Amino acid sequence: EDPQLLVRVRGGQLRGIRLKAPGGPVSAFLGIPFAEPPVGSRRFMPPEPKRPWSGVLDATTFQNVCYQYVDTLYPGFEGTEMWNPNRELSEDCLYLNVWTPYPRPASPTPVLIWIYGGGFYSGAASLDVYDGRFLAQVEGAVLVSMNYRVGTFGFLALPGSREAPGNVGLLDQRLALQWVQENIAAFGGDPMSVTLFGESAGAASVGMHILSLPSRSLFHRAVLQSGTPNGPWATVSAGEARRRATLLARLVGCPPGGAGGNDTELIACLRTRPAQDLVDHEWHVLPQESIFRFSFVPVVDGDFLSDTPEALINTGDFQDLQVLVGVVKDEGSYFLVYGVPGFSKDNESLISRAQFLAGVRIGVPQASDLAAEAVVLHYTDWLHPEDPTHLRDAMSAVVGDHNVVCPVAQLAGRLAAQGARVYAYIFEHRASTLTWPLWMGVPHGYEIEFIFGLPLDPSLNYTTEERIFAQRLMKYWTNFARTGDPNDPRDSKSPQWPPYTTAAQQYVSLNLKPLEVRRGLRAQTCAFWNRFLPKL
Amino acid sequence: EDPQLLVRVRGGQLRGIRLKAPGGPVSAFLGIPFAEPPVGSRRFMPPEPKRPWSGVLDATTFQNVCYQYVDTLYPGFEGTEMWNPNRELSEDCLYLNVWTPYPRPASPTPVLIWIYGGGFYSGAASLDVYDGRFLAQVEGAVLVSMNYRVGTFGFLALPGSREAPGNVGLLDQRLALQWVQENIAAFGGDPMSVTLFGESAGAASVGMHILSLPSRSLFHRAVLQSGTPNGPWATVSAGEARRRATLLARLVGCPPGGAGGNDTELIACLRTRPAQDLVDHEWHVLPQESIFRFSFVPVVDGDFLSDTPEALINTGDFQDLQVLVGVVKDEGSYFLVYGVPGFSKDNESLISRAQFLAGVRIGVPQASDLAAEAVVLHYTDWLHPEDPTHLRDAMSAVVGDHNVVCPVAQLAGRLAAQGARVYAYIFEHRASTLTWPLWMGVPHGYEIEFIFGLPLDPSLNYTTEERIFAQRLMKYWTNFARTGDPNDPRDSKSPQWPPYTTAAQQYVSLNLKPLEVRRGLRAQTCAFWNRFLPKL
Ligand SMILES: CC[N+](CC)(CCCCCn1c(C)cc(=O)n(CCCCC[N+](CC)(CC)Cc2ccccc2[N+](=O)[O-])c1=O)Cc1ccccc1[N+](=O)[O-]
Ligand SMILES: *[C@@H]1O[C@H](CO)[C@@H](O)[C@H](O)[C@H]1NC(C)=O
Ligand SMILES: *[C@@H]1O[C@H](CO)[C@@H](O)[C@H](O)[C@H]1NC(C)=O
Ligand SMILES: *[C@@H]1O[C@H](CO)[C@@H](O)[C@H](O)[C@H]1NC(C)=O
Ligand SMILES: [Cl-]
Ligand SMILES: [Cl-]
Ligand SMILES: [Cl-]
Ligand SMILES: [Cl-]
Ligand SMILES: [Cl-]
Ligand SMILES: [Cl-]
Ligand SMILES: [Cl-]
Ligand SMILES: [Cl-]
Ligand SMILES: [Cl-]
Ligand SMILES: [Cl-]
Ligand SMILES: [Cl-]
Ligand SMILES: [Cl-]
Ligand SMILES: [Cl-]
Ligand SMILES: [Cl-]
Ligand SMILES: [Cl-]
Repeated sequence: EDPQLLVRVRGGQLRGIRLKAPGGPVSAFLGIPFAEPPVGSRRFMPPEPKRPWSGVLDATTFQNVCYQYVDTLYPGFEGTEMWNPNRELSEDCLYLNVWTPYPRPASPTPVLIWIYGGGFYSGAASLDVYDGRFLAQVEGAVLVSMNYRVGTFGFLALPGSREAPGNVGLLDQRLALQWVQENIAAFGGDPMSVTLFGESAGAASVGMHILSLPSRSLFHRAVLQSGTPNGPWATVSAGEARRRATLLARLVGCPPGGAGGNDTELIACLRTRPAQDLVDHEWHVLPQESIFRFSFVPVVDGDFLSDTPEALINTGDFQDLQVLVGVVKDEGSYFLVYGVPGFSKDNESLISRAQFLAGVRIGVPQASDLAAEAVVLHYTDWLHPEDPTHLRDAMSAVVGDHNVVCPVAQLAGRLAAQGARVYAYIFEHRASTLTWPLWMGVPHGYEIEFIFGLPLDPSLNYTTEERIFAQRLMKYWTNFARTGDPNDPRDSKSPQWPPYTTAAQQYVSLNLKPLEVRRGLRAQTCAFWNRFLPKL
Repeated sequence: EDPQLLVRVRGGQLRGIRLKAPGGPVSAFLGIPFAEPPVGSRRFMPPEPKRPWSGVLDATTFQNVCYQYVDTLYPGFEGTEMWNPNRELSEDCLYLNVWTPYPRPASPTPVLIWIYGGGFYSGAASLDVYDGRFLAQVEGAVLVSMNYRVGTFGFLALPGSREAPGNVGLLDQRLALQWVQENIAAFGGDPMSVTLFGESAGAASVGMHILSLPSRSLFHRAVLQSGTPNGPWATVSAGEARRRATLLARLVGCPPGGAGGNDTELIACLRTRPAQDLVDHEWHVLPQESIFRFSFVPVVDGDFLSDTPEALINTGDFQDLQVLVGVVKDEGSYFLVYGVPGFSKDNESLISRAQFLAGVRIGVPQASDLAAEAVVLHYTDWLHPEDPTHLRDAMSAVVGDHNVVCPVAQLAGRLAAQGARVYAYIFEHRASTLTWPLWMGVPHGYEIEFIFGLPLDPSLNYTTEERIFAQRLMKYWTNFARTGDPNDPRDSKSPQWPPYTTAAQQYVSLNLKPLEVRRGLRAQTCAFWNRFLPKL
């Protein structure tokens, strides 16, 4: 009976498990419920705090994954399957995980809260790439990661109705943050130093906790990796969420008996449908044929988001905020194989000019004819307009800039203009273990392995250079979470990382070579996306 | 008494003058009338062939300059004054000049016909930069240059009328070309090798002789230097020419007193106006505040131009044609000091961003609001949007690319696609003797000094390197006129000047350094001007 693995929180006693990290033991508490299961008549509704329990509740193991669509495109392929659920799917998914050094730290340790991505349609904190034993052991951090509801279950909304108010997955996240506030001191964490960091939709979620006043008192510093609250895919209007919800209900046969305009009857009918009945029709409600669009995402309800994210970042007061943002080299690459015809992971995806034009219509689905013409003009090389290599790479660049890079640049420019301290990176290193094809470069979400320190595991067959690289990145992130600055205090000789500013526009490259400072994150192109195309 | 200077043409006998070129004598016949003077009742009317004369006509001096505006902006400044009329101004201007070697050539010599520029409001063949003695002495060419009516006197049009059909300055040029066809064998020229070459409006004129079918039997090869028949400034619609002509008539106090109506009466009244009255009022009729816009230019009458120049170059068959086209480094440089505020030749001309926006509204005067926004987007550097130097150069680039470079790129592309043999250049060398300020670079029309071989004159204080440069350029031009190819027929690894094609898009740089082959003349930017921008 180990006294370090027995911890009492508000709700009751917890039993953890001692895990072996490469450099020493860590304490893990996995599957701590922070909310009553959102099942039955709780579906689509905001979460309620987990009722206290009796005896010792077992957290030695990851709990179930929130119910979600599962990626079937390339069965058996490590590239997709690494992101697929590694546990049972259930609507009783609201649980969080805690990693602490062994033993508990003598003094309160800054806390890191990871919010996973997946486009608000998928993901779990039990995935191997989110393993927090390396950060906890090496940098002494207390790392928390929670499961939140995704897809319809988290985001199906009938705006204005009480039964399906929308954004309840964000409310799951917020409840996990309040749980960290109340209970994290018992694990050795400091509730007064709390850094949220996330990738893809998780990153967007982080931004939204910045823009929602009730969430601002639950965290101090924030990191957005390859995602933003603003931009094309991360939010939907009230009317659009009503359209998608009503259409999905229509596909599952809801409501019955003469239909009507009763919202309580529609959501009452939906709450009796098996989860998979909803997931079956999840993708059918997208308004246009598209990639990098997700059916059920945060809605602008005038509640959790008091206004649109763009308006909130434009007019906000960010004076006391410290943000770290960045992108990867090719953000849009693998999205192309998800239904832009001519693109596959098993060949070079050399495409014709017509295939590139159609690809623009899919990858920028909300673009008008004139806006698509502008995108084609901008991304075409008119010395080699037919060159299939440049057409393919330029398609990847269109998707990546549109959905990620340019929204990140917009967010960093706005936050820096409004008084925030912003740090910007671009992750250029392709993992030696990557199973995706060569032409896709560094794809969406492939920096996460190194931030969490997976290369420090020698059994994972990384390179030694990737091990020291991962250690350096863990130093950057942990330094940021601790001091609000990624640079190592005192030090120097280790070229400094300047803050991103409006005048200088300085960002750094994260790769095997030492830190290289650059100016102008896709400056001309993102001026086109962020400035011109709106006028069209 | 000189046996070489007495020459008989179809109209009568003429006696020329022996001139001293730096390396030997040449024969000059200057002021040969090719047309009955377009004076009195013949104003605005097409030219009539010069009726035969008695005696020996004096060829030894330049004749009058066509009545035209005189540049007052910078009095005493060589930069502007070198283009001003150097002879008496008169409405009886129609005369041409012939240069041949001394003695006159034994066997028929390929003929070069120069059509001067000046935006169809100005110019003359008597200017020092158009002096043909160097091409006659050094390269043995027979060079002809003619005066044609400019301004109201050649281009004022009431389309469809008998009394002022429009384009009579172009008909002046054509009549000179027909005269050359009949009479040039008397001077030793070869009527079956005739190369038109011109600059600015002259270049445009050349292009229109290509697109006008009656002019097609008077020449073989063409050279267009910094001008095109297509594009914003070189043509006006029938209705616009009628609008400008009627407005001018009313401004000179010539309705007479009701409005308008009978075109015989409007033109009859307009013919009673002093020449300087017309010149005084000619700039009043420009529809918007603008630079690089000229009031009276060729009109699309459905007669000389069967269709718009863009239409004719898109649908034409050029299969037997040989064209040489090119631009200079900064085309729009000195247009900016003509009333874009903030631009003068006496300072570094560093401008603010607001001055750049207004400057785009002036330099692209027919652009809509959205089109101007697009121009400002494209030409702004978004790493240094406020940098005054980049904004000044960018303003120059807007005017240059809009009026010259991109029209040349469209013409080159269309002629190449439809089967012409196209050679393309970019003139990068700034004359050491240039009086315009440093920031203007190589301005509009400053390659002509070198093409005509003026640096071979030692009194003009050029460099030796510019002597060699001028010689090399004269060899390219006369090689093209002779063979339809600029390249030295007997040579290898000079290197070679390749023909412009749609696939390769190869052009050469003309400067002090040896020929450098480049691809993609203003490829992306002119893709913006020619392809996208129209759709707004
Ligand atoms: C008293 C002056 N007014 C009344 C008659 C007229 C003002 C003169 C016109 C000013 N202007 C404008 C407004 C636009 C424009 O594009 N240009 C052409 C100038 C380009 C350069 C001129 N040159 C030297 C002579 C080059 C150095 C000639 C040249 C040489 C070789 C190739 C090509 C050229 N070229 O193309 O010109 C221009 O001159 C006053 C008045 C009255 C009513 C309305 C407006 C005015 N005003 O605006 O001044
Ligand atoms: C919706 O249905 C419930 C139960 O059938 C009913 O009590 C309620 O009045 C209905 N709402 C409306 C607006 O008809
Ligand atoms: C690559 O594979 C995809 C799917 O198998 C196919 O649609 C595409 O035509 C292929 N591309 C090439 C260049 O063979
Ligand atoms: C123009 O005016 C004259 C006046 O002598 C008149 O005879 C003639 O018919 C008029 N032309 C037209 C087309 O009306
Ligand atoms: Cl283990
Ligand atoms: Cl269980
Ligand atoms: Cl949006
Ligand atoms: Cl196209
Ligand atoms: Cl769009
Ligand atoms: Cl690009
Ligand atoms: Cl008369
Ligand atoms: Cl002869
Ligand atoms: Cl036009
Ligand atoms: Cl019109
Ligand atoms: Cl601006
Ligand atoms: Cl653009
Ligand atoms: Cl540019
Ligand atoms: Cl074109
Ligand atoms: Cl310059």
